[PDB]
Amino acid sequence: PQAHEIVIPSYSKWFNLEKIHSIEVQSLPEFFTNRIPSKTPEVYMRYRNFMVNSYRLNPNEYFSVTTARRNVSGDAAALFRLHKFLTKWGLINYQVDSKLLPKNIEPPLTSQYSTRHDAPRGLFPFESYKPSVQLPDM
Amino acid sequence: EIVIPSYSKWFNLEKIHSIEVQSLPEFFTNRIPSKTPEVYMRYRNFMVNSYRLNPNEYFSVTTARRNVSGDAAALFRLHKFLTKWGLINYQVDSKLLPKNIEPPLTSQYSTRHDAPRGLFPFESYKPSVQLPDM
Amino acid sequence: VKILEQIDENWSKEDLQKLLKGIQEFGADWYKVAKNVGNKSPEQCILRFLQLPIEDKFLYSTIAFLVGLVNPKTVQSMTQRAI
Amino acid sequence: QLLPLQKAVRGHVLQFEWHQNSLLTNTHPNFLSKIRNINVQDALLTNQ
Amino acid sequence: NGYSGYGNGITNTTTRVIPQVEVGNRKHYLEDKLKVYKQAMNETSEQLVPIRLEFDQDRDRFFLRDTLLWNKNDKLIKIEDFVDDMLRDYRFEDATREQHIDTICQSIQEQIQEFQGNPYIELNQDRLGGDDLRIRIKLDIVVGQNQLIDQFEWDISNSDNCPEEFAESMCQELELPGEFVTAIAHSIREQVHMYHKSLALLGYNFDGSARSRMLPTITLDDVYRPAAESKIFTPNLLQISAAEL
Amino acid sequence: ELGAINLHALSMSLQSKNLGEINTALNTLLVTSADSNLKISLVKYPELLDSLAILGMNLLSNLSQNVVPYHRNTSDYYYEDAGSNQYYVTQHDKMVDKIFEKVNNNVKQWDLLPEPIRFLPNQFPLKIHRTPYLTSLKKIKDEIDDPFTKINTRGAEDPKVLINDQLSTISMILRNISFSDNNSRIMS
Amino acid sequence: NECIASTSNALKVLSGDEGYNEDMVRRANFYKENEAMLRENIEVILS
Repeated sequence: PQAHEIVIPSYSKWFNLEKIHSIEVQSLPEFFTNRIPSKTPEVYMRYRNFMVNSYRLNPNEYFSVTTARRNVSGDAAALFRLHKFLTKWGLINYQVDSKLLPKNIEPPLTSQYSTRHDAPRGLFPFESYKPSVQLPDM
Repeated sequence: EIVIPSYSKWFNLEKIHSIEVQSLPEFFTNRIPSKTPEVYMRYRNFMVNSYRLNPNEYFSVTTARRNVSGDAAALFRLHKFLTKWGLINYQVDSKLLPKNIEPPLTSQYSTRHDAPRGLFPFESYKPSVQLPDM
Repeated sequence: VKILEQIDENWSKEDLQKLLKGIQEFGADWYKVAKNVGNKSPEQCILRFLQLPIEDKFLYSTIAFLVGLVNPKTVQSMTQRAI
Repeated sequence: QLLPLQKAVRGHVLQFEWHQNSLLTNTHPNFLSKIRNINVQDALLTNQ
Repeated sequence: NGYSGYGNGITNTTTRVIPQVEVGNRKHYLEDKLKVYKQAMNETSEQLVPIRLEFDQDRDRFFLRDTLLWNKNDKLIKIEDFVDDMLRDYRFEDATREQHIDTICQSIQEQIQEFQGNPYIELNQDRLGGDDLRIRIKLDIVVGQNQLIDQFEWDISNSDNCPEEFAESMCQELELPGEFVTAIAHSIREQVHMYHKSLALLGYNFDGSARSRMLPTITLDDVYRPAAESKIFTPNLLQISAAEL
Repeated sequence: ELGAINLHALSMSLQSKNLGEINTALNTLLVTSADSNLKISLVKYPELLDSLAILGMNLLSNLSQNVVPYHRNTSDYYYEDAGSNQYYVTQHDKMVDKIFEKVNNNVKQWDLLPEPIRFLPNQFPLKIHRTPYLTSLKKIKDEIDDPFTKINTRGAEDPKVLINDQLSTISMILRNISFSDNNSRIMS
Repeated sequence: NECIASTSNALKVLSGDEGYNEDMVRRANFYKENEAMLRENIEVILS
């Protein structure tokens, strides 16, 4: 079931609840040297998706690392590390507060799209004189 | 009497497969007196026949903890093992763990400074082609 | 002349068929058109649609390598036009 | 009949990506080359 | 245009500078991890630590009755910082002097300073599946409104078996949702430790039987599966009750 | 100019994509230029400096290695799966898979954050560039107008100049940041 | 060729500037380019 409108600070638009990215490993490598068998990318992803789901459930109100610690753990240390990490990356606890505005209007508006000088791809505002017709066209 | 995973059709409810000892060596150090291939035979045969009784319904492990008071460590391990070989629990689709959640799929994005959401070009037009009339 | 658009791979004929059919009378609602096609991501449709040639209009120069700008013409610049 | 549409949205995304290749090569502002001289504080700091 | 950098944000204001307006309340920490983390935890990892926390007694006014784990092999966190984060997570009055954190970190390091992980049983000895001496682990917990008690063999001599597996398995009860399993393993790692810890005070961490209280506190050979009213301690029960704790 | 309020753009800068890097770098440069009332304070700043140096190191590196970043065909560049796991697997039972594997048919080091600095193989020391301020006129001669200016005074039609101006801007903004207390923040 | 193109470019830069004179020949800049994909993706999220 889905019952909320979830936004994220766009630059984060590299994260995918399905997969992992070179970003986080360079920020949390301690699950990837394959040295500590009790840790693995897999349990990492488990924790990850679990927590993000939790937050996305009722994101209007905050979510603590202590919460997850109560819920599931294999460690406090790494748990906190990654939790605060995602916090930084706003994937979690980002919409804890709401802010609004009346937004008065100005001459530029999103529904304004007219004919005017253009920086984009080519366009020809002057077509052809008379003698151009003088060609054995295709 | 009851079909099992085809590849698994090799078990010895009366013997010990080398696959077993190779899979689980701990019963063969010949050092633990409390452990022996015999008590493991009893373990596994009891487990599998019990499941054979009503395999139409699943059978968990905590039961075994209740029923033999062996070391739950090896009990859990061997239980996982037999399920891995489908020798147990081959007629069920249940007994999962909760998170009281499911992965959602809705999302939105907004990081406006000026550049994304367009660098704000000038306006334009021209959706449809036109006729020369010439 | 005789411009063929049944020219794509990894997408069936009917794939792009339904694609263009949708975008015809659906006005770029990428969500609609994605629904209106057989399990391709909206962005996938956007991309593929974006790589659709009109291979019968661009002709192979002075103008063929310059637009909205040009060498002046009172001297012998046509030497360029014979490049 | 659809061609102009693809051309248009193409131009949209094109200008969009092109915008990325803009890093104020266009201009060359001053970068606060304040220290015309090193003030008294610099010299007396060296000595101190 | 739009307004978003920090929680739906504001990007349209009087054109000022604002450093990291991210706090739920005092919530921004990422500073100073990169180099230290990389250089530190690119090497082997080792034992963990169970910890209990009690501060509600009539010497101080709290709800501190929680448990958690820890890696003594870690040196990455100012423990006090972690504590304060936990406390702010407990929504307590920001005045963390009347909410004294020093006492808490004192208790913490106190508890940590009596640990060796598993003995040479792991440090130098390696017995396939351990040797013997499955303790009759007794675990009761009080969650939400219900308590649950169990007793069962669980080896101390073996390392090959970790707790959390037992946790996720006994999760297969009604729901045993989340919050439960943790404490179990914690208690588990608690329960076991002291024993060999106490046994560490002696010297059997290599050999067999010990020296006097280890005699009653053991399982036996158990050449044959048991009766119904003895193991009738192994099973488990879920009971509602008015609380008096 | 105006708008341009927040500090935390660092996050986007820390991100590894061309887009965000442009969006921030250019803005924050214009920011640190302004000084009428505009200064970069220090509260939980440092992350900014880190991100900056990391970016510059990597860019200059793969530049020296003569290879464009930001665009490959790989992505999300490590494991992706939903395999047999709830939370705790890869114990003893994993070898059963081997057994399983042997019958169904009928560790790593991790580098540090930045790359090395010197000893880089391609870069081997050969004497060039010990030339005086004279090059200004070279500069003139370079910047001189000519049928072959090759000064793409416009954007990056090729990525080489892109990396160049990127590093340039980074250097400039770094300079501008360095005109106050918080030199201590930069202090060695 | 080069002096001609440079003259044209100078003409343009001394005036308004446009990113691409060409690529109405879609095949080239789109089969031989994929950052289009990623940038697009970024766009549609907002668009």
